[PDB]
Parts: sequence; C-alpha cells; structure tokens
Amino acid sequence: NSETNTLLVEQSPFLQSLVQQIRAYDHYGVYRTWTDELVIAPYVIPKKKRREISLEGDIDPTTKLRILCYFRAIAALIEKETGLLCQVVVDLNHEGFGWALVWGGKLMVVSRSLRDAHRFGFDTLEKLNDQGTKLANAGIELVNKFPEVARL
Amino acid sequence: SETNTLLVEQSPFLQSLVQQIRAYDHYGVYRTWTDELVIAPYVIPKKKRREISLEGDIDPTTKLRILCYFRAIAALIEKETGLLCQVVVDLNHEGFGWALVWGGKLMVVSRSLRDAHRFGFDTLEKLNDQGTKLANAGIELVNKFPEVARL
Repeated sequence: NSETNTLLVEQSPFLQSLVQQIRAYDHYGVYRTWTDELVIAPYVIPKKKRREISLEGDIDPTTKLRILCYFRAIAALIEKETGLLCQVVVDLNHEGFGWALVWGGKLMVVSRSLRDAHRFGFDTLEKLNDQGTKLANAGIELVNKFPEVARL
Repeated sequence: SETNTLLVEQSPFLQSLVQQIRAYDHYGVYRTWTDELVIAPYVIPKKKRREISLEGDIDPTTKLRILCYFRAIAALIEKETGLLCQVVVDLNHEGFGWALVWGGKLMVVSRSLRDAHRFGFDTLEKLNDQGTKLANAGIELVNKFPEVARL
C-alpha cells in the first residue's frame, strides 16, 4: 500500500494542489526538505484518534491553516479549470463551528458548514483525495452552470 | 439631536441594527439603555477614530459590532426579499479580512475589510446611509439573480 500511497499523492491533481498550498504557507520553510507524502500526512488521522481530539481550545492555528489550505487547494483547481478567480475564507468560532466559503465573481462555488473543526482530518489518503476532488468538481459544475453570476 | 433620535426610531436599517445589538446581549447588559445609546459605539468622529491604535490585536467587542452591522444589513434584505442571508465577518488580529453575506449560491455583499479596529462612522446619518445603501444593493441583486439566490 506504501507504493500506492506515494503514487496517489504524486498523481492526483487534488493532492498535488493541496501539497502546493501547504508549501506556499510555510513561514519557516519547515517542509522544504521533506516529501509530498510527509507534508500532507497530518490530514490523515485514524477515525479513533480523530474522535479523541479535544474541542476545548480555540482551534489550533496550524489545524486552522490545514483547513484553509484544503479549501485553497479546491479553489485553485476551480480557477485552473474554469478561469474564474476564486477567494477563500474559513470562519470558525471558539466551538470549532462555522463555514468554509469559496467564491468567484458573486457566485458561491463552495459553501460548506464546518463543525468540530479541531478534529479536521480524513481516515485515509483516498478519502481525502475523493472529498477534495468532489468539492472541486461540484464547484466547477456551478461555474459552468452560472456564468452570469461568475462574471459579476 | 432631534432628527437623530427620530432617525433611530424611524430607520429600518437602524431598527435592524438595534435588534441585532440586543440579540447579542445575552445577559441584558444593555436593557436600561436607549436605542440611541446602544447605537452610539458605531458613531465616532474622525479625529477620535483615527487615534484608535492599529498596533495590537483588534478588540473582540469591535469584531462583534462589525458582525452586528452586517447582520443588520442581511436582516433588511430579508425584510424586503424574504431571503435571509448568512453572514460571516472574518478578521485578522491585524483587522484585515472579509464581511460576507450570501443566500443560496449568491454572494450578496462582499466587502474587504482593512484596519478594522477603526470601524465606525462620522455621524448617525452616515452609518444609516451606508447600511441602507448596502442593503438596497443586496435587495437588487437578490431580485436580479433568483436562479442562484433561491437555491
């Protein structure tokens, strides 16, 4: 499975987009000497370990930056495939609750309710890749359906 | 002073604003205050406003006022269109970010915010005019684009 995980990370346009964003938001250059697989591994967290993360802080800013990078990765693929310039906001309260928003023109291309944000993560690389791909596809379908709104 | 007190009573925007301020006052900390007095924090003369320091983290109290302002705008849009948009105010420690109001898949208002520590308006009329203008632009947009607004 170890050969297959490396192939998924390096082949998937979604995972590649996500790796690009993580590296772009790296103040100290901490990821510079490590593989893509290592860079994205914090997104994959066993269900059981995930369920056990405390909701008591405000969200850790690193976890918050993971969720921003996930949505920016989705936004960058929408922009690549449609030409629509997209912006991203992740708004969370102290409870881990809020919204991930991606918009281009006056069109909402992702408008996702976030809950228990401290526990953000996915069982496997496959589930990460499939969920980010699906959201990007659906955003793309929206831009194709509503150019009259995308151009505003 | 008389036209001000009256405007607070009469203005659909100012009435919406007051309602929001008091909805976020879970412990009735403002129950003995007049409507006009609960609006006063939004009205800060420019000389004074330009001396609020930008050097530290924007005050959580100021963030809540910006949220209430945008929720007032959304409530006016709901009043005239039936559609109540969701509101987000996303700000930096540095006071930069976005005020977003959307309904269905329509971005009804989207304002980039800078130096938000200094949020506020020279006079009551200026607060009322701006809130009203943004709500009226939002109502027009909702009625122009129901194919996305009403999803």
